[PDB]
Amino acid sequence: YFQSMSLQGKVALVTGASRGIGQAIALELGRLGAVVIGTATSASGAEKIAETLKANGVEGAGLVLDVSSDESVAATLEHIQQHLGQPLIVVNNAGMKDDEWFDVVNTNLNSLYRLSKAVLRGMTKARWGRIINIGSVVGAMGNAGQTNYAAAKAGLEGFTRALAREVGSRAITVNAVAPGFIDTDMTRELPEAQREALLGQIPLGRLGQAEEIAKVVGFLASDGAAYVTGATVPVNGGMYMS
Amino acid sequence: SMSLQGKVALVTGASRGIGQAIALELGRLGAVVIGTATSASGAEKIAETLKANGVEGAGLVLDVSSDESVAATLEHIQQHLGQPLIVVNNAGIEWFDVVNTNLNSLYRLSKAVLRGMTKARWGRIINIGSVVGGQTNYAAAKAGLEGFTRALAREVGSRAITVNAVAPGFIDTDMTRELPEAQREALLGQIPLGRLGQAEEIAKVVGFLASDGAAYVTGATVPVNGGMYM
Amino acid sequence: HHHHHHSLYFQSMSLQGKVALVTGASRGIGQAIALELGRLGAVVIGTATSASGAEKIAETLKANGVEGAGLVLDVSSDESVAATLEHIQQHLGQPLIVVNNADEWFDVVNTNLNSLYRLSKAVLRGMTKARWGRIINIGSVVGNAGQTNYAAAKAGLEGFTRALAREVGSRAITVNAVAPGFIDTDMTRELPEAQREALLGQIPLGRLGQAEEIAKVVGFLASDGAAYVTGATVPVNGGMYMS
Amino acid sequence: MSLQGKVALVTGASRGIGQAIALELGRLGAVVIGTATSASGAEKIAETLKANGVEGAGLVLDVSSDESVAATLEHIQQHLGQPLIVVNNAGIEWFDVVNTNLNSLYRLSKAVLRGMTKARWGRIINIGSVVGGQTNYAAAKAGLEGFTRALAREVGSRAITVNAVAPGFIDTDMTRELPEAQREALLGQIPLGRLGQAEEIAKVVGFLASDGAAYVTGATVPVNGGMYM
Ligand SMILES: Cn1c(NC(=O)Nc2ccccc2Cl)nc2ccccc21
Ligand SMILES: Cn1c(NC(=O)Nc2ccccc2Cl)nc2ccccc21
Repeated sequence: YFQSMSLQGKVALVTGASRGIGQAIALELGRLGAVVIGTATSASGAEKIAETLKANGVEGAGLVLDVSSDESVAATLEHIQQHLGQPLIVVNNAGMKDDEWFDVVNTNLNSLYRLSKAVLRGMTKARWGRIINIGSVVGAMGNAGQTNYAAAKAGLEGFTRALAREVGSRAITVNAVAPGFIDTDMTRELPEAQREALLGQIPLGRLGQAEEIAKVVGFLASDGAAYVTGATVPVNGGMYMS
Repeated sequence: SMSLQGKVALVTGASRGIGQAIALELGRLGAVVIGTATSASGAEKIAETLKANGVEGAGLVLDVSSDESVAATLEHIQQHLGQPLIVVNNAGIEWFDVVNTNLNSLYRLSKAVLRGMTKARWGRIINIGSVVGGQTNYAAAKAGLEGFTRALAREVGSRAITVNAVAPGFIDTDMTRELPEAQREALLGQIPLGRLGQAEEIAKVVGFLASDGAAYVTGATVPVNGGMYM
Repeated sequence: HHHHHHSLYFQSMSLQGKVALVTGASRGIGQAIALELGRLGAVVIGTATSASGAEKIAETLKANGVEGAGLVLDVSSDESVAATLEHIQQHLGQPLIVVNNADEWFDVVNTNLNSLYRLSKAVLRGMTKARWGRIINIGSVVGNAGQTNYAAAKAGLEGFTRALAREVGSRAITVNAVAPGFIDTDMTRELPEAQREALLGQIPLGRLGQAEEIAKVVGFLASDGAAYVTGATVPVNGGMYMS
Repeated sequence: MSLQGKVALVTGASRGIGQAIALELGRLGAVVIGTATSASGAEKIAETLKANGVEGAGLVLDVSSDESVAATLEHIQQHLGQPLIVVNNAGIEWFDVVNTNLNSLYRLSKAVLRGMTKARWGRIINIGSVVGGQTNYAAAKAGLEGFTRALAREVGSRAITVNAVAPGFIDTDMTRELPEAQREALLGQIPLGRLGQAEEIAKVVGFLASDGAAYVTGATVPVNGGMYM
């Protein structure tokens, strides 16, 4: 089963998989042959994920996972090990004024670290892995919205790069995807005058689709992206704010 | 489903190494591939490689430093095969003159192929950086490529043409295979993956960027360096 | 029992009447920064985590005719920060110039940024009241292990500095960082000649920086002339850039 | 410290940022040669320098021309001495602008390196374009940063530093006449909530020219009140 874009035989964990980008990522990795475990912080979210996966003929499961909790992480990983196997593809997607940036970024990076560490033992044993971190979508127009956005992206890029360096010798790659303005929950806070002003800052002149983030994640998870590590790939239709 | 069926790709510097690998990968994804070299023997060899791997296309002689060569070659392609909507600049070549010259070559060729991409309201331009194997030339060439790529992407985005770059680290190629062992070992010590990349691993990235799924990626430079950043 | 609080017109003196707080001021770069701000006319409070450090600071300041004090401060502690700042307010005034110079890859960076944030937030009330301030963050000096940690710490410092600058700018408080390369201290002088020469070959200037050369940059950033510089990280590395 | 005993060359010195840089280096004790592309500009520069008690001169220089550069440098060498502080502020779609400017920086920088090499000391400082669209601005900045960094690496062994200053929205002739809608929109994107003054660029240039900035090389210092594009 030696084929290039295919994830047949691999177990992927996708946190925050119940809507938007997380959902699109879960279906895309499913489409590529992975067994997909999607998580949410509630039972209704976990149920919704399972429904979505069956409806699209993807083998896997919805679980409840709280990335902020050492216990939740340990317990969830164990459950996955007993019933489905070791997740070797892990996609972290779980995660207004200009003074909110610090706690938000700080909290997220502690969660990335917590989860990443837990899954490394299995990736280390298999001498293979993919960790892919999804940045926050640009999430409020104006200046407070830019601050939080640039801050979260700076931290994600630096974190991703450092972790990639730590774990590379084990043939585990660690990358990030940095979305711009995507068509999702944030995008549907949307007066048309401010919308058009927004599309004028994006060279492609449109919002990205959640699928378009999911495609990038899918490539990074593949064997072909094995020499890509420590990278943050921007998926923002040419609109760069930092 | 990641497919380039019906598309004509132009890949400069396609007779060896990374250029070759890119030509085959785009061929593998269904594109009709036109690979170039600066000599006729190179152009012929490219044709032979494409057939040997069951890829439709052609080898042409192209000099990216020459306005005449560029114009003539593009016209040739338009008459016989169609408009190239995927273009991969891999041909390149004192730090100042090297970078300055390369970017003029990127600009020259990019400008020429934009008319056809503009007409089709679709395109992919992908610029391949120089491989590592001195540090000054490398960082300079990368800084220019990144900035160039980002600016061009902004200029042409309204037309649904994306422009991206791929920045290789230490890749296994004809130029690197016989570097002295001291320099090779020093470079492996700076690479977390602890190995050299293959030309195919660059080609896979280029292939994804040429696909429909990378339509919201533009102005990016994707480093492909096994975690070694310089 | 050890004590934790130890308290002709030069043309350089442009920070006249300003109180500067310099954490980690007992040796090296922190010391050099304390003297340089002293030389520019500021009243300087240098800190260390021990009483002997705090005493050494006071002795250095007096020996160079700089008014100020050595205090004991633990930037990791909310209590220490609150207490120290109160003490400074009662006895010397509001510090309007603040220079932060005080699995490992993650905890180091994470811890430091929480310390920066803790201290920065505490001093902002006084800067806000005065409608003027300078916060300057000193990165770690360079030193597989030592490049990863270095680039990580620098990426965090840059992003942190830039965000904080955006948050506080409306109040005419600037927030900048200085990112040292290979600086000449006790530890780099005592390297074997072969490794030292290999290091100097990676630095275009072909030498190690002096602590004073970091201090000069910090001094300019603290001045009125750097009032439109904010959110910047100034590299001071003799041309040697590690990403 | 000061620049007593040093000859500084400042291209584009007749108005705005270039003028402010000329006066600031003058104030710090340098002998200042300011250039412009016209004779009236050159005259104006001389008048400004005398009015502020700065020793020096106004010359006509075209940085795009090998002949103009060679001739001007020779003239400076005969009459005033070797310029060891050089500030490139003269500049000028996106591709040709940036390409042209960097060739100008390279042309001029190369010409002044012989004298800096002979003295074993030098300062080259490149001033970026003031914001005024975002594409041209980011492109020009990316090139300036990369150029500055490469040149710094080439010449560092000689104790010559090479740095750049990247202005954000500065108060100048070109920005005074901007409509008060675009103005207010720009102030809202600048944390300091104001435009920079030309003097504030000049102060940074002055520090970089000093002995205290001797370990700073290859840097681009942004002077944009916190507004980063
Ligand atoms: C809290 N925080 C952090 N936290 C953090 O742990 N960063 C970090 C840790 C390891 C490696 C790189 C980074 Cl950036 N980074 C920030 C960047 C910008 C603003 C806030 C940040
Ligand atoms: C010659 N050159 C150039 N030239 C140049 O035109 N760069 C450029 C062109 C178009 C858009 C952006 C850039 Cl940076 N950029 C350099 C960056 C580093 C070193 C040399 C460079």
